[PDB]
Amino acid sequence: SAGFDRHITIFSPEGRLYQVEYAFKAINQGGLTSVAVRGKDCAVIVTQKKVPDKLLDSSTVTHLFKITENIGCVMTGMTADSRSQVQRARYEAANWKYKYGYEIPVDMLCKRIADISQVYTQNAEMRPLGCCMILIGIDEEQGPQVYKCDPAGYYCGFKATAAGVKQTESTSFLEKKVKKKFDWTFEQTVETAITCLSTVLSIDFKPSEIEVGVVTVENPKFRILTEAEIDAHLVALAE
Amino acid sequence: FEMARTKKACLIFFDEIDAIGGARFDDGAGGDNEVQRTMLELINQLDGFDPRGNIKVLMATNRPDTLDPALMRPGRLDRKIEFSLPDLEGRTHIFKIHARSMSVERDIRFELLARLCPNSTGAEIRSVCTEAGMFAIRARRKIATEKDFLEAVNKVIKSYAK
Amino acid sequence: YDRGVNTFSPEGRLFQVEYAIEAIKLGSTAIGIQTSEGVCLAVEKRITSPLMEPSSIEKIVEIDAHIGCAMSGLIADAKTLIDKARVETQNHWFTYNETMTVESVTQAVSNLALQFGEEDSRPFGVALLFGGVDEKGPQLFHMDPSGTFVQCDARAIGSASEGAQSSLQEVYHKSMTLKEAIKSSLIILKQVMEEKLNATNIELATVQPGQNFHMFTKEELEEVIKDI
Amino acid sequence: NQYDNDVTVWSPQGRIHQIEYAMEAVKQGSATVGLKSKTHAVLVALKRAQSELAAHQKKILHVDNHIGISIAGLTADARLLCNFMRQECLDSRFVFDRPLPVSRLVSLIGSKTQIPTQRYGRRPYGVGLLIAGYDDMGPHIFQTCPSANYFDCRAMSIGARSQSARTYLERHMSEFMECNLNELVKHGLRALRETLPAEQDLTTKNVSIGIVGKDLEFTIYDDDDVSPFLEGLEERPQ
Amino acid sequence: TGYDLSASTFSPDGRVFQVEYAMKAVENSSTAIGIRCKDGVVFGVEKLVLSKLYEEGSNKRLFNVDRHVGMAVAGLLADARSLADIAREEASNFRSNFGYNIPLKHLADRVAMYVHAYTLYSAVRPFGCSFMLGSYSVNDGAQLYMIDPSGVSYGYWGCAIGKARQAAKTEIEKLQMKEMTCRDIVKEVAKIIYIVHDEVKDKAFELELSWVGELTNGRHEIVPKDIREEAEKYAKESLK
Amino acid sequence: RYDSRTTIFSPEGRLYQVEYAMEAIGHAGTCLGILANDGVLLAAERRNIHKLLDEVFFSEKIYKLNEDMACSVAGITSDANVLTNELRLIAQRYLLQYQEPIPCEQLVTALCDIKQAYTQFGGKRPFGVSLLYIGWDKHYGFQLYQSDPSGNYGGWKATCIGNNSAAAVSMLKQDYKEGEMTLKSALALAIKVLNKTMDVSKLSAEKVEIATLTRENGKTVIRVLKQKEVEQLIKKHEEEEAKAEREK
Amino acid sequence: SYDRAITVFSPDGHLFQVEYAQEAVKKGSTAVGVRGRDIVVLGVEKKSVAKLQDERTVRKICALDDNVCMAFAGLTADARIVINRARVECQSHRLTVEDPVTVEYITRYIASLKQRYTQSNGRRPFGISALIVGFDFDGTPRLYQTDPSGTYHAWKANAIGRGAKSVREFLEKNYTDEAIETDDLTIKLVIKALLEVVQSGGKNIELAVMRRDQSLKILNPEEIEKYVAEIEKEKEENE
Amino acid sequence: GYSFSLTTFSPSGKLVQIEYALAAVAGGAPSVGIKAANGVVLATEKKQKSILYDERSVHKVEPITKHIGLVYSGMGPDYRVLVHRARKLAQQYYLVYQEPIPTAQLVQRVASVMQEYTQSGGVRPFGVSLLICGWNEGRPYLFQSDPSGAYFAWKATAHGKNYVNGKTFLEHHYNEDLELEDAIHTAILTLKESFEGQMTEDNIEVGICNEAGFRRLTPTEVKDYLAAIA
Amino acid sequence: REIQRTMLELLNQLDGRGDVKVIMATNRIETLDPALIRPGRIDRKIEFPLPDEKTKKRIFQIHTSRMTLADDVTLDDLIMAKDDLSGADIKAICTEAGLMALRERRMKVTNEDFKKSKENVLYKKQEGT
Repeated sequence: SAGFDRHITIFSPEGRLYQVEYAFKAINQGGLTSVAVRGKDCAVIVTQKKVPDKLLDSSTVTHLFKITENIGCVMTGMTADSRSQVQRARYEAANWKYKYGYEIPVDMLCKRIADISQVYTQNAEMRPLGCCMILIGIDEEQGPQVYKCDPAGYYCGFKATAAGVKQTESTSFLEKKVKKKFDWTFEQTVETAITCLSTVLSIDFKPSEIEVGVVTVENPKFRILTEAEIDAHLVALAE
Repeated sequence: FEMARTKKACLIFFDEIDAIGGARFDDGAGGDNEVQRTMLELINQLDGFDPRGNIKVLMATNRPDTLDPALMRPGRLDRKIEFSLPDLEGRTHIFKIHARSMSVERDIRFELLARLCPNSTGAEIRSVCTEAGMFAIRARRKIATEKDFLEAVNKVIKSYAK
Repeated sequence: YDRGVNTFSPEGRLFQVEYAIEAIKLGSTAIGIQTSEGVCLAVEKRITSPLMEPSSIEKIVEIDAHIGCAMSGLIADAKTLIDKARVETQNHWFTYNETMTVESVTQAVSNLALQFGEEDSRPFGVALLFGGVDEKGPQLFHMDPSGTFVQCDARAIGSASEGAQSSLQEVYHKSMTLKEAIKSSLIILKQVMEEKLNATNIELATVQPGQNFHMFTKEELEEVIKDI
Repeated sequence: NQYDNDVTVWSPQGRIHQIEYAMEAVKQGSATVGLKSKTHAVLVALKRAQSELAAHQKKILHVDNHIGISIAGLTADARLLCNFMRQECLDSRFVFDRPLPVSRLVSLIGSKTQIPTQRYGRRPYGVGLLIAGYDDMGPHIFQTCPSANYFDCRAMSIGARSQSARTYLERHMSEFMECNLNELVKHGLRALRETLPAEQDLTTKNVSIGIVGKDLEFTIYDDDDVSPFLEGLEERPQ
Repeated sequence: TGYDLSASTFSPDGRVFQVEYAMKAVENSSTAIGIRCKDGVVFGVEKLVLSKLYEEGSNKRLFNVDRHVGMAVAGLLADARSLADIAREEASNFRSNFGYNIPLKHLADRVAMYVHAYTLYSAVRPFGCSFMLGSYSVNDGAQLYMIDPSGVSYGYWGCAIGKARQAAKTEIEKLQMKEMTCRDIVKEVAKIIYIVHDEVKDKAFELELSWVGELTNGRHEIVPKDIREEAEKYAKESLK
Repeated sequence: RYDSRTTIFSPEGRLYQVEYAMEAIGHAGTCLGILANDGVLLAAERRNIHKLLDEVFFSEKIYKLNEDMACSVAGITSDANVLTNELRLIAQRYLLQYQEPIPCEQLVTALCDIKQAYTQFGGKRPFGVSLLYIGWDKHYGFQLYQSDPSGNYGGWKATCIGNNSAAAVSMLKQDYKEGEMTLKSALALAIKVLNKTMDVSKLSAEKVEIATLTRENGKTVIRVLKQKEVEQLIKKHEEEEAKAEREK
Repeated sequence: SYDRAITVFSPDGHLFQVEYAQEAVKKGSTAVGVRGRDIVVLGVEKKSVAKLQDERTVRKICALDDNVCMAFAGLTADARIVINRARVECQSHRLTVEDPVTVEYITRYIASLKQRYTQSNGRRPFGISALIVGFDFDGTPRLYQTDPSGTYHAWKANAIGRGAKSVREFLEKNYTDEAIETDDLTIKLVIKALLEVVQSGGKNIELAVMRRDQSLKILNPEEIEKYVAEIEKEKEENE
Repeated sequence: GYSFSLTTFSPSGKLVQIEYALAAVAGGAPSVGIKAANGVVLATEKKQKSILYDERSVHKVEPITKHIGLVYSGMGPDYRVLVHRARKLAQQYYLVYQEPIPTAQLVQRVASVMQEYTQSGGVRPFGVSLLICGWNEGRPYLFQSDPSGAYFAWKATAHGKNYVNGKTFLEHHYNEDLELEDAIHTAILTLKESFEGQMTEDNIEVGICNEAGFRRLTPTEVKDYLAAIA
Repeated sequence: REIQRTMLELLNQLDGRGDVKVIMATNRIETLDPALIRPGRIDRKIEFPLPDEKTKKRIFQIHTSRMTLADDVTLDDLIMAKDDLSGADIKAICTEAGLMALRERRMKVTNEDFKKSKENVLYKKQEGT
């Protein structure tokens, strides 16, 4: 068991994901939680912005990162790995518009991040960025799209997803809720995201302890909510 | 120590005190670990100039760098002494001593034999004297000679240093 | 402890340089002596088999007409440094159009030796003595494998280095004639190399300000070989 | 103990003990001193002997006509750094014809000393450097260490048997600043005399000095050049 | 422990130990605090003076080699000297490439990029130092950021790093950092540094201050409170 | 523990990693070049005979490296696949440069040089391929060669590598035909060796690969045998043993 | 330090890992070489061709140039690589450079090559010793021993391989002050030295001669019986 | 132990590290492929390991060329990276050699790309085994490529989880005279044999190389066999 | 690492002389540290060459003294050609030849038994370069 995981290049006797799951445990060491939902024409990301201390400039402590104005991102895990990978996605999108020019789908962007992570995995030089992204975007007549990528090089499109400390139980609540054909309206999407976080956070939703972002066909500009807007959308569950 | 004090005062001496007076090695994580159980019972139950009964004690080892400062400090040691390879006067005097240790043609130029030896020990001097004895034996000669001493010295000086 | 030179001892010493210091002893005895009359060098020629070419053990060598070298250690790594010392004189010829001092040859060989710890190869197991009659007069210099260098009025390297050095400290001063320095060196050499002296196990060379020529004082030095 | 390796590895305590091993490698014997005044800066390094037929080794180098240094060990990295300082001064004269000030030169040397400490494939520096200089701002004494730090000092001393010298310098820092050249070198040599072994008195054959000032380049003095500075030395009372 | 020796190896659980040892290295370092004001930032840093060999003042830890970038550091000092050059570069690089001053958030990103990247590769290790950005610009006022050698970095009203990282928080929160002028923030920072281990153990001690704001044209000056000593005497006011 | 790295002198002075590369053949597929003069052949046995193997390769142990030179391989499949095409690249380069077909011996030495180089440098692994060579050249004509992963080589009149090489060399000593090494006598030897060296009983010919080379039409030809003709050859072996039966 | 690596000294200055070259050479073939009155003569034994095997491809001696060749005791792959280096080196140097090639020059080059391959990690120094004999060095033939360590020397007569043990004494037992006269006594002393080989009868004892002016000449099987009979008769008459 | 490097031998004259990647392949999801007179079938079972997954967006059958189909067993990231590399090799070959690449040449060159990692300790192999299929000159082709850089030609094969079961099942039904729709029936049969739990056409995907090109099957077309499959 | 302390114990038992005589022996003498084989204290260094001709005759005769020889094999061909073999190899040859005669029920040992005995035995040593 031991020894066969001290370098990323080493395959286990069973060919298992030792160092990959070590990176995932490092992600869990970044003790925050995030959730994302998709809908008929809307998609929402949200992160557990548990206020670390009052001395931090709350505007800067974001884990939501607008990489391109149509592309929304929510991150979980290592802090500086988060920074590096978000910057890498920014540079990938900039290059995509530099050489091809046309829009980069969330599909293609998260796939590029994923196979770059795989390139990290294939070489002993590079430690894969111990952080997971959920990306959201708009594509042709498909409504919004939500995809997830992570240090394994995994890459999947989701109707809903989650990550972080409450990853398993948040995904369980999703699989309890999204497991039905229903009217997933924008108000319903806000309801689903806030209920997903409210079933795992156990603390009542003050306007300042989370970050909410959204991408919707009706307004393809990716958004990040402020405290007042957070409350003005939590009233959808205060009802 | 108890059986020595049952004697009418006694003198006790230890050799390779490095292997005994050497301090704790935790990072070994086991192995031939009996040292760690025994050695302090020398070092810490040992007495010095003040706490010592009617007993005289002497230590020795070829490697002092590893010894526990507890042995180095008092209550264990009252003096430390250093030696080297026998000097030219020393090497001459060793052969002077060993001229008693055999029957030889006692007209030897030990003064030159000690110089034909470069930097060398004194145990090898004893070995060389017995090696001149070997020279007599292989020749079946009833007495040793200066040529036996010369080529017995060269036995080390040439073949141990060629 | 001592896998590489990237780290020192818990005392701060490298566990490599002193290894070169005793590796000095894997070769035969060697002597260098500076006098106001010049510089002389000597090495024991003790053969493996006399039917080897007896000059092929080139442990006493000329670097140029005014400069010579002696070595202690393995001949292989010594060859590189000796070749460096020889080629720098021709580099001076082709660049400055004049001769090169033994001090700067010493400095260049020192910087070539000082490469294994600050590249970006490996330590050299040889100690070198140069004797020159250069633009600054007679000049004997010594390098250990560490890449440092020091002026020496005399010096001893190789097997039985330190005994010869200590005994020579009784019979030396800065400015005698090189001939009596040769005699005093030989009366100690006779006991340092093996037992007895001849071309199979002795070799010596010298250079003088009155002789910027023929450092290879061999087989014409025969008289002082039989003076002792 | 596993954590005694490449400067890339931190010990669990949060330290790189190999740098401390280089620092202790610096502390291995005879004394060196450095100290400056309003008018001048001075460094001294005793040339250690080897035998009665081998020469004392020089330990003082000249960098530029306003700066010089002093070196402790087998000079593996010390002399290379001295040559780099010389080339940097040459580049300063190539760009603006000026001997660049001491402190802003030593800052780059500190950065260079730090550079290996982050990466593999390069041992840490095994020498400590003393520096005496003067510039368009004033005279300065600097010193650098394997820990890549640089210090502007009124006095400094690296090696062993020098804690007495360090204490004398700590006592007469009250004087070092206002002294002239001669008084400053007298103070340094008094600190050195505080380092005398039991069986010895200071000899010309080993004492070697480097001196710089507001009206003097960095220059090196030996034997009978040191003696005009050795006069005025502390006596031997009890 | 164990899966420790390289920064490119994730621990089986938790986070990289090669970085936690740099974290613990920062713990032995001398304290440094930073507080913003209306038009700029102020820093207060404590440092030993070794012994009387020291020239009564030397090798200070504050630096100012930029138009608007103010910096404080803690941890291993030589790594901090090597690290400040990254910001010195990036500011001028952005200003020349795009024609205007870089936003401080982007600077805090692109300076800590190198620090974290030296953890990704087993050949190297991150800088063993934390740093403290504080600057002022026309379109966003005055801002202040912490960067930790692990690469953790965020904006702040005021913060403290060193051998006193936790206690000084209670001293920071009692200042109206949004309103109070840098002239008075200098004195407040001086007395706060004096309160939290002035010379309790490191008795051979010296204190240094910072003053960067638009009244200083956004530039950083090492405010000389050795003269007129009003911050010095105001700090000594708190001793009893 | 001197085998822990590729480039290590043992106190025996032996490089145990190269010796391990030698040992790797101890489980490789068998292939032989029988004693053949006026022609030359290489034959081998197949490990992968299975009900669903497609065998669209048409050759997986014998490999034709040039229009007049062929090779047979035992060892690492991937190293074999890269080395057999390195052979073709060497032939193409030599033809482009000299405008002449490469000699067999020079080709063997050149490729063994690459193998030796890979055995010499750290951070590198020897190609786990041992292999036999046949071809015609202006220097000697038909030749038979053997080469090790270490870069060692030898010229042979008959040889075999892989599993059960001891029995093959023993019967090659037994059925030796020095000088009269005509190709059809080599086929007669093959008929028995294919059933003998193979650990099988009552060998089926489809597990066997056979190829030959001869100056039949002046411009040199290389031939490969299909299932039916090898079955007829094995039938001739069967009737040889079924007439030796008269004394069994 | 220990013998686990070449590039570090033993705590007594030894280089055990390098010094293994002696038994590295010793377990190869057996060869002897001399320079006669003018003509150098070399001999090899220990072929032991296994019936279908040949010594033709074994090539213990290869002629590099019309005035230089060597003998290759040690592993055969490294011997062939040394063939391809030295032969092409001397050929190109003579064909292109203003100066000709000599056996001294090729010995220098091989010594430098082996020393340089000792000068680095991850590069195995060649495990072969060799007798390199040349016809031209200012017109005079001579002989050299070369060793994996990069050391080289000149000899009047030497032996390499498993015969390097006894012949060191054997030569000193019978080498006259007279350099072995003409080719008669030169080949006779070659046969005497090679008598330490298995049977000394010429059954697998072969030799070659280079006359200091003409290229390597082979004592081919149609004639080597004459030299074998000469050696046998000389050993029989002196009994 | 010797698996800590890929460029050193075990005493058995083996390379331990490669069979570990093969074990990872064995842990991969099942894949199966067979040939019939009309073309070649490749198929793989897909799971909504979480129902959250976008079913129709992600795929495992991938077209290298419009006459070459490819499916895999093993890990997804390495698989996708090697598929992009294989495409960037195959289309380059089509451009340079003035010919649509033969299936055997494509398999060999992808195997060489795989072999590239079988030397030096700085890189690791892909943990993926590929089933490759094609149509060339009216003739169907099927191949397997493995992490070792080795490759094989199969008339019918299956690998991944329960791979030996797939082998035995194919031996129970395969004949070289199959017609491609009954070939689809046997392919979905072995896919249903391989996986546990209820199965539908959305949890299965198939690619077909007809002599009229390669194409992936639509869930609408997969429904033609999902119902009335025994 | 007790082997070095045992080495010091060995030199102590040798010198510290008395009646007991102490033999050392091995084939791999070329590796030994001069601290162990120190000439001047270690008295004699005896050597066996490879068994010469007359030695080998005596060894083959003694090792064949028990089995029923036949005049078709005078052991000369097995004995006098070269640096053939050691005495233990001779003993092994005789034993295997006896077994060889046993399996063929030849309770009269013949030349061919010894011939294949050599043919089998001589291959049982490892290779070189």
